[PDB]
Amino acid sequence: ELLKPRTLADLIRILHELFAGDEVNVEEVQAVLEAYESNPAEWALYAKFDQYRYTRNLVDQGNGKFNLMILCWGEGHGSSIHDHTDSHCFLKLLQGNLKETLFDWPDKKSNEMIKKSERTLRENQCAYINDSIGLHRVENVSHTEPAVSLHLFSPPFDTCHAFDQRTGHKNKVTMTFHSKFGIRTP
Ligand SMILES: N[C@@H](CCS)C(=O)O
Ligand SMILES: [Fe+3]
Repeated sequence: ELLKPRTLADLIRILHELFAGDEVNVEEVQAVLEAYESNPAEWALYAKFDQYRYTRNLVDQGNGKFNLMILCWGEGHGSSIHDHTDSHCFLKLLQGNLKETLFDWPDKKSNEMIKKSERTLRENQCAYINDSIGLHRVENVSHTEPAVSLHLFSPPFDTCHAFDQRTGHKNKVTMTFHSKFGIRTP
């Protein structure tokens, strides 16, 4: 029985319930993530920016089955084209806008990766992806507004691949946390 999260803290408790079992109900998780109305005061602690690239800020370690983090995107900051390591990825906008560009898994042959589609995620919207769906790139294309997003991954993962848009070639990346629980972690 899914209720509206009243606050970020509330959202986290609900996520522990949802992941209390071995199976994820994706539409339910996406629904509750969406239902949370972004309140900048609730997550300001986690919203730590870097001048040159986007940052990953851990919010909750989950119950072994997931974790939850906040990503902060300066003007013009974006990601690589990437996968999600056989895990669920949920992404919700907390501030600003992000452009999400979808790509298919590349064939063996070296080829331009052509955009399958793109969309603009606006404040409070929650997107979902997993490897069965495809790959994506996420970008703050604004010249004037920073962006902030909330990401839920299940199971947790700290590695993934980046794909070269010219060739489809992948490289394994290890991701780092800019902060954990509000604390900068160099
Ligand atoms: N999964 C990547 C990009 C956002 S979905 C990350 O953790 O930085
Ligand atoms: Fe992603």
